[PDB]
Amino acid sequence: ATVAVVPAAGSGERLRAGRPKAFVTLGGTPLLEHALSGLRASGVIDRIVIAVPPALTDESKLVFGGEDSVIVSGGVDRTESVALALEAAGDAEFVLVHDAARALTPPALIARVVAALKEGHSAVVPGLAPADTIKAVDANGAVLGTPERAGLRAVQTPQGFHADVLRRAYARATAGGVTDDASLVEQLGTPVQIVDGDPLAFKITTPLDLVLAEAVLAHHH
Amino acid sequence: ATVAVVPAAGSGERLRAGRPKAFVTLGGTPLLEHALSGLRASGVIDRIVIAVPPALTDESKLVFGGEDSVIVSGGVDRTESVALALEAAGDAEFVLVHDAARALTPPALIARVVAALKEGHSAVVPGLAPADTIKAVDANGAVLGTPERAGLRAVQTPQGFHADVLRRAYARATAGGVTDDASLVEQLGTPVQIVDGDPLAFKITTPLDLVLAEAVLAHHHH
Ligand SMILES: Nc1ccn([C@@H]2O[C@H](COP(=O)(O)OP(=O)(O)OP(=O)(O)O)[C@@H](O)[C@H]2O)c(=O)n1
Ligand SMILES: Nc1ccn([C@@H]2O[C@H](COP(=O)(O)OP(=O)(O)OP(=O)(O)O)[C@@H](O)[C@H]2O)c(=O)n1
Ligand SMILES: [Mg+2]
Ligand SMILES: [Mg+2]
Repeated sequence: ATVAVVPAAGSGERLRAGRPKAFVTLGGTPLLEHALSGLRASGVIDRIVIAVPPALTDESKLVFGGEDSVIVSGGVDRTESVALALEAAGDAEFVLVHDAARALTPPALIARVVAALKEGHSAVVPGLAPADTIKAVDANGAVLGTPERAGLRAVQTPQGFHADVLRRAYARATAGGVTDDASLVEQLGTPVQIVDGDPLAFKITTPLDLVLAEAVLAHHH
Repeated sequence: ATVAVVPAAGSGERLRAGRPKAFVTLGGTPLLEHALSGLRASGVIDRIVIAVPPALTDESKLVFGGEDSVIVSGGVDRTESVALALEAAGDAEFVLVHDAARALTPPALIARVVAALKEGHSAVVPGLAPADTIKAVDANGAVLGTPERAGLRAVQTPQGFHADVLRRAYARATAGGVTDDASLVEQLGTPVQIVDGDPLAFKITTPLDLVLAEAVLAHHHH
């Protein structure tokens, strides 16, 4: 079985809409509901735990809450929100951590991440070739190097894990700042396997990204 | 003089339109015309050299040829196209190499690149922190490491250079694979300075990208 943990507790500062980003609409439906729909449509998710902004917990339990759909208060940062949500994950052998902000993630991608876990990988992350050339820079913006593009991946969510591995990794988390779950698992020396991602699993962060997402939804309508 | 070189001689295989990408329309206008419009709006570009597929050289001179724009036949790959365009740049102080596919590149971004060159940087590239976490992977796609995202930039165009530095680099360029001009200059350890890019300067590559570009254009047109 697979449980999805959905961090949806951020304030959406960069989205500029005056409300937490999970509750901004896309085609008239909140981003959170899009993310939940993708998870349910994949057919491979047995349980969902959603971390929401703390003040909205009670209202969220009423709107989004249900038997296989558990609301928890989120934390100060994404790492804390995921840690809190893991307390409610239950006994599923696999955990997928999926940003509510990646609202148009295709159910296909979710299914592929679970399939790779079931195959035997302990940690599975979707990734794509970076669209732009990546350069390493120093603190003043001077280029230090241009890593080989073929060996880089821009990663997305859901990031999938054997549950025991993810719990171990989060039990070692310190201070936060990290918003990539795989990084915590890498610190245990657990192998992390990249699988093909999907350009539609982009993270909605700014008003431009929402314009883009509206365009995608309208084009696939 | 600041000269922009625009390689536009590619076939656009990944756009899957069956015709060269720079001539595919966006909002009723070829990507190339959008890119030229941005360069002109910046008010910092003196002239432009455009490399186009040899077949379309004559037509292109009629459509895009101008008092400030010269059309030349491009090459089999981007590197050759840039080299051929450099032949026609004249006595430039600065050369900016700009991908026509980044059709919605803001003029302020173009001006930032030129401004930094005038400050005395030999090589200047626009960039932003990557929107996604970047991982290094081995041949099987297993993670080798996660570089500090804050120390990475996803770079864009125009890439700006002191003309002599770029010309010396292009003299020893290898044909094929090389589509980041700064990388060529980096081979010698020439310093390259990042200036702020802009999410609008995305490279139109796929059918999806073009759908997105149409939507951006519509959004900003009131
Ligand atoms: N304290 C937090 C911060 C973030 N998130 C979640 O982590 C995902 C990725 O975060 P991000 O895209 O940064 O969203 P926000 O933090 O809401 O946006 P911003 O950083 O612009 O304020 C989002 O689904 C967000 O709701 C969370 O659950 N708890
Ligand atoms: N032989 C070539 C190949 C590419 N370019 C130019 O370089 C820019 C970036 O290249 P890319 O986005 O890869 O465009 P294409 O090569 O046309 O697309 P594809 O690789 O999908 O065929 C484009 O403006 C393109 O016209 C060029 O001048 N000469
Ligand atoms: Mg955030
Ligand atoms: Mg190409």
